[PDB]
Amino acid sequence: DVNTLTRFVMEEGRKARGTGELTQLLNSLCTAVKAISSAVRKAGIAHLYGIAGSKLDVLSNDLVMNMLKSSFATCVLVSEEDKHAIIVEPEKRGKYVVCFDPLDGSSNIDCLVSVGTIFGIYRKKSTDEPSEKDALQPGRNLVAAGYALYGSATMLVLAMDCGVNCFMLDPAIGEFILVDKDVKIKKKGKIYSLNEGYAKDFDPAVTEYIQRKKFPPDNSAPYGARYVGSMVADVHRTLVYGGIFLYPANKKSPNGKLRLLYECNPMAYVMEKAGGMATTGKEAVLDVIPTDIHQRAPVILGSPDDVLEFLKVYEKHS
Amino acid sequence: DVNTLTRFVMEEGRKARGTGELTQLLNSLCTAVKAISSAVRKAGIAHLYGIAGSKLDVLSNDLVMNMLKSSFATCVLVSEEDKHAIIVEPEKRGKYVVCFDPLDGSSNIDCLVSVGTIFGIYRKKSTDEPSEKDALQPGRNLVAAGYALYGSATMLVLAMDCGVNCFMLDPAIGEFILVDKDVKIKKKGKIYSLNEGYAKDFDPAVTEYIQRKKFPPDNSAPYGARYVGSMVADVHRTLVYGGIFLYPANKKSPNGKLRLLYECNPMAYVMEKAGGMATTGKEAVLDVIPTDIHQRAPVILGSPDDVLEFLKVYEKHS
Amino acid sequence: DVNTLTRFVMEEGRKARGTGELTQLLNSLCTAVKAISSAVRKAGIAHLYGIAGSKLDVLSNDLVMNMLKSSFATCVLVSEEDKHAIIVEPEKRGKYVVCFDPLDGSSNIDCLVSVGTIFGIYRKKSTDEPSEKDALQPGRNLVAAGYALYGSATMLVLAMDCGVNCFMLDPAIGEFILVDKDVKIKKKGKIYSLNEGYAKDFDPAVTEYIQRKKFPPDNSAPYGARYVGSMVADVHRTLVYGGIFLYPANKKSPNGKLRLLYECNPMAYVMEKAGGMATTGKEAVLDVIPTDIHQRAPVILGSPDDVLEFLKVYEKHS
Amino acid sequence: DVNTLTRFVMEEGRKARGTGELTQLLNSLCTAVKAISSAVRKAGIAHLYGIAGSKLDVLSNDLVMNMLKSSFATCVLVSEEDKHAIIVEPEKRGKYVVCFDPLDGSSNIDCLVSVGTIFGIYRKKSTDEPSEKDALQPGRNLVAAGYALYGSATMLVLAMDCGVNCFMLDPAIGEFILVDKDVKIKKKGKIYSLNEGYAKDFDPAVTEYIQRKKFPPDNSAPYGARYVGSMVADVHRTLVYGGIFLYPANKKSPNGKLRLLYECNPMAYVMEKAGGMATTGKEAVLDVIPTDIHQRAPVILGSPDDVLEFLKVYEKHS
Ligand SMILES: COc1cc(-c2ccc(OC)nc2)c2oc(NS(=O)(=O)c3cc(Cl)ccc3Cl)nc2c1
Ligand SMILES: COc1cc(-c2ccc(OC)nc2)c2oc(NS(=O)(=O)c3cc(Cl)ccc3Cl)nc2c1
Ligand SMILES: COc1cc(-c2ccc(OC)nc2)c2oc(NS(=O)(=O)c3cc(Cl)ccc3Cl)nc2c1
Ligand SMILES: COc1cc(-c2ccc(OC)nc2)c2oc(NS(=O)(=O)c3cc(Cl)ccc3Cl)nc2c1
Repeated sequence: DVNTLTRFVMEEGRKARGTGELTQLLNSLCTAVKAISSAVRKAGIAHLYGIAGSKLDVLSNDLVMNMLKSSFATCVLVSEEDKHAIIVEPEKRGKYVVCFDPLDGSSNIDCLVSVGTIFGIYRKKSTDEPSEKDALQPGRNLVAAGYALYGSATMLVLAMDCGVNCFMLDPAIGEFILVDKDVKIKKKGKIYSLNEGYAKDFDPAVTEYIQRKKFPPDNSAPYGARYVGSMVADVHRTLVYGGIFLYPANKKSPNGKLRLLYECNPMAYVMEKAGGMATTGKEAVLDVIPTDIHQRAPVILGSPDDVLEFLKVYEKHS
Repeated sequence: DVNTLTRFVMEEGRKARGTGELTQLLNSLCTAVKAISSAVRKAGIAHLYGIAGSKLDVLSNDLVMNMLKSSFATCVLVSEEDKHAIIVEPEKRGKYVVCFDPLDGSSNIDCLVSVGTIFGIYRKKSTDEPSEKDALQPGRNLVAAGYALYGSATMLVLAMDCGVNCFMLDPAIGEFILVDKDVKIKKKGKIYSLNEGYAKDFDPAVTEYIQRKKFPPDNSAPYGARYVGSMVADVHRTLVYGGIFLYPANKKSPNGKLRLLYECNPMAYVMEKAGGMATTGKEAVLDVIPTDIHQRAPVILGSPDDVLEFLKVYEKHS
Repeated sequence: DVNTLTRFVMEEGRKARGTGELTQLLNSLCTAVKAISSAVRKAGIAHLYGIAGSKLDVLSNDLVMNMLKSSFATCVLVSEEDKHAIIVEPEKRGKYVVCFDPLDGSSNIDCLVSVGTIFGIYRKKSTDEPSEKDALQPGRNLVAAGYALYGSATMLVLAMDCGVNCFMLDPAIGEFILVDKDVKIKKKGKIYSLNEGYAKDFDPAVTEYIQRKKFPPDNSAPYGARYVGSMVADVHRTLVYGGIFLYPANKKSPNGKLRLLYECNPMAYVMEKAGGMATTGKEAVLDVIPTDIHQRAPVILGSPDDVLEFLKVYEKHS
Repeated sequence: DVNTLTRFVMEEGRKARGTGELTQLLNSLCTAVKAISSAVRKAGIAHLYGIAGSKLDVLSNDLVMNMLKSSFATCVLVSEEDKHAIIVEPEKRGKYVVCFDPLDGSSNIDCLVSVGTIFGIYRKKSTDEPSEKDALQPGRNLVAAGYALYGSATMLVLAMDCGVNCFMLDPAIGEFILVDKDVKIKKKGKIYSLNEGYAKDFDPAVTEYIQRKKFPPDNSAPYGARYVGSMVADVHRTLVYGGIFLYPANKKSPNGKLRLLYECNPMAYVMEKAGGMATTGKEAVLDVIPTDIHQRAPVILGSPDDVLEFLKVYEKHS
């Protein structure tokens, strides 16, 4: 049969027999994502350019922020665009905390590079008056996670207890159509993605691991390399074709470059649910316990075999 | 004021007081790109997944192929998807030879990677019955050229005698708005783009040049690295952000992998018009004379300072 | 705050605490309407005219039909396009019966006149295997009714226990936006609607009533006249501006022309929910008991005052 | 083959070999209609309802007004929305005068009724400073005229010296696809269109005519009655299905309700270029010399045979 994000979600709801909040939460995220998408493809740019006579980062955040509060199922929201965690008014409070990057990669949206949105959904654990504390939970506590990629087409990838599901947006009818049910990442891929410009600053294990793909020790064929620069773009390619995505610590700080709460955990969750791995070299991303909401983390994720190899080598130099 | 692609071309047309063929030619190509873009963003994908009850490479090709023959401005079309050159029917012949790649990067559209259309437009030179011999001209003969980028937004870059112009597609009204008049490229960028997988097969000049970006001799900051794997994308970022794009010759062949007529020349011609550089290592891309319509050619292009720098290193190993 | 059909429907579900079926049903319904609208506005008409090189009544029905079956919330469906009731396969059965008119007004879609979709939702009462017998319920047993109007813009009017609501489709984000809460009709309007072509065949009661409009007895001001030809459009105009719509019996037969199950029952129901009136002249449309699923029925709906005037002039002739 | 509005016009302009102005005039107008159409189908209504967190007549006027000015082909512009005629700056002056109704039927856009843009293009005769005077020309002097219809689908009808042509707007690729070449209207139809709420004030000549439609003298079949209440729609129907449209003089004034400059003339011009007829009862609409740019005129247009019958009756009462 044919299936859509709303139908897929609704059903999962029924089976689950819950409160309905998550179904309502996820749905708002959905409307937001499309609204966002509408703007990213330059909806009515003509109007701004005087067709009638007379920032996208911020708008994206307002959409998401506003659609969630209206959901009535949120209490604490964190966004790569806000200094502190936004605390939802008493009248519209729910039981879920949402951590998200409204439009990741925006900085490079000038060259029409693929940009995306990332979201992670937790269930508030404590009974205290909401605060940012409710957002400092380990990726391992995620209820649902996913991202929307505004590429050649707009795709939304949702990961839940069941597994990962890929929906494509039919812009003609504003509907997310299921085009990939219960995904599973290749055991081993042949493409590695990482900014090799930071080479002079890599640790020796990352340096060796790279050498290992350029010049396979077992004289196998060398891996291919791709690096969009946009996390969602790169991570999604790694899910589809398999492979390995790296953004390890270096000179910036052994604390890594990507954010834990709304970039790392979310993807790790999706990766792990698809059957891959997502580590920091020292432990599992999802096992890492947040301290501050914009806290960074090193990330290595992709096909199981690849991540394990990296770790094999990481142990070597440890 | 506010201008569109059509209006833009129309005023240039009145200025030069020509026949109007090129104007029509460009318009057809324009509607062709709008068609392609609708397809790429998955317009009516729901009707393909049973909403009513019951390739993107060929679809795009048919679109360009049809559109152009309909304009009455062409006589010889050369496409990446077609083996031989299509010789237009005698009732729809014009005085223009068009070479193009309807959908580049098409081989990786699975991961929703950006894709683009590339096109070069020549003026049939001889008076002989139209044959593929008519597409065997050097890029320096180009009359107009450019590409379409189906990324986050849909942009069309048109390079002609006058300059390089960027037009954004307001999907809401299917119209191309000028957003960047007479574009020029930085003198020196800070990003290098090539596939570092083939490292085992890079020729030393390319190997050493890459070493210097990672470990700059003058201890300056190292360049950043990016590689989408789609020519339109990478080349467009190079134009917008400045920098250097590499696809040199090695083992595959002393000729590189990209094809001369519908990939290099157009891209090399846009660069040069934007005041940039495009070389094969031994000569300017626009100066190489074609032997066959599918002829391959090595390419290195981008900011002058960076292209010159590479050429300095290339010279060191010759 | 802002609200959409989906969010409005989900919170109604949460109030009522039910199985969730009717929610998926409306939702399934909502999707079909966006797709029908998409096609009605001629989505990709370019392609059928050869832009690439080489029915609406049917499609509308196919969509609705296929989306409803997929909801898992229906057991028997009735369409003005199918002669026998359709019994949903056992694997997709729900507890609801849906009688609808995919695209009413179609015949005249050649002139681009407005058109629409009418739908009525009944709950199954008996336990006998589903048959068209479960579709012969008086309009008075409707659980939910509604219609979509593909006019200058696309609107969806949903009527339920709680009353009437209007939603506008935002084509850019594929979302239905609530723009009129708990709609109530005027007590008295200034427009009468009917095809004055069948004048030579009007029964006296109707010929007198029309006189009363063109030459008001109390010498008040004459009512205006409007007849689109598309019921959905007429009735909607009536509901919004107030007045009286008439499609009474005559030579054709003391049954009128319109269908009771999927044309009159839904409008009449929406009307009585808006505080208006809808009679056949002998009784109330909703009180009429069906014998055949394609049974015709006389209709007069609109502002309470205007409708009562008819009934008074109707009694003067009985 | 396949053709677009822009291709059509460019081919007409190349044939004739004019100055090119008319060609830009047309495409500028085309662009406005696409924009209007977008706003009419409620492009981004979601935003104004707070999906982000925080007049259609006027806008339509600003789009046409600006696009025409920005064309460099006009000198005098008459609009229903402006009291005086707008005299184009001396820098953007062209040799054409354009009258138009930015969005006829807007007063009723509440019920979602069909609406449309009407336009007429006169060439400026004199060498005098452009003024309101230059728009005072007889329909007989039109150069191009047409109208956009925002019904169930958006179509633009263009009538010129060569004939009448209908273009269907394919909202997916943002282009107008020619779907009806050299249109011609039925010699006779079966639908009469007029507001019968004014029966009380009709003159006898018109009352008798309406009588012969309900009770045909040659006991033929009665004509159908259709009145949408929006000129563009009642006229487009007449043009597509044949029949006759009436808006004769009444109590309002022996001059009628419709405006001659931007409502009657255009319509009148299409009817005649399509075989039809347009009269004020006393003379061909296209032969009336205007005194004021907002001058009104009685109109009866449609199929020849139908209009002549009216004219036969009209004389019987003169
Ligand atoms: C189709 O509409 C419905 C009906 C029911 C529902 C729940 C209980 C019940 O009583 C037995 N009857 C209906 C729902 O419960 C829920 N619970 S929930 O928290 O939103 C949820 C959503 C998802 Cl993606 C996955 C798991 C869960 Cl846990 N959604 C529903 C949607
Ligand atoms: C309004 O659109 C017009 C009017 C005229 C045109 C040409 C001569 C003329 O004689 C007075 N009057 C008008 C055009 O000529 C041309 N010539 S052309 O070959 O297509 C052309 C297109 C471009 Cl991108 C740039 C230069 C030239 Cl060379 N396009 C026209 C478009
Ligand atoms: C998607 O959100 C939800 C949650 C619940 C639901 C029901 C019980 C419960 O236990 C606390 N928690 C949630 C629903 O029940 C229903 N019942 S229902 O039959 O579909 C329905 C839909 C509408 Cl338009 C109006 C009344 C009713 Cl009767 N829809 C739900 C949607
Ligand atoms: C799109 O390309 C072209 C080329 C030429 C054009 C004109 C003269 C010329 O000299 C040989 N070469 C080219 C045009 O002239 C015109 N003249 S015009 O006034 O705009 C016009 C437009 C239409 Cl709808 C119909 C008749 C006329 Cl009269 N449009 C052109 C468009």
